[PDB]
Amino acid sequence: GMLPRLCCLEKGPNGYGFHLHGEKGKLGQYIRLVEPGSPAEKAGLLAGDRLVEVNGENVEKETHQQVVSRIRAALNAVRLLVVDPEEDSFL
Ligand SMILES: [Cl-]
Ligand SMILES: [Cl-]
Repeated sequence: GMLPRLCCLEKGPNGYGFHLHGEKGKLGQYIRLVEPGSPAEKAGLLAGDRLVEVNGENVEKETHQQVVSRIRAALNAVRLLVVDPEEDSFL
């Protein structure tokens, strides 16, 4: 609706099933390569999505390493708050 899409994935045997990546100069992390049939795909993630929060914490301006660390440390699940970058901007 109005709220950013919230994607709640349960960690599977083969991880979550998606890549995360930044872009030189333009800080920020983005979903990339979502595997068919994975938690990521089941939870609604889409390559192209920008990652705003991981488990209720703002990671919009955090390094690639910080964000991956956070995602990786959670135990069973991660809630990923994403927006479509063509429709959302931070000010
Ligand atoms: Cl991709
Ligand atoms: Cl959005």
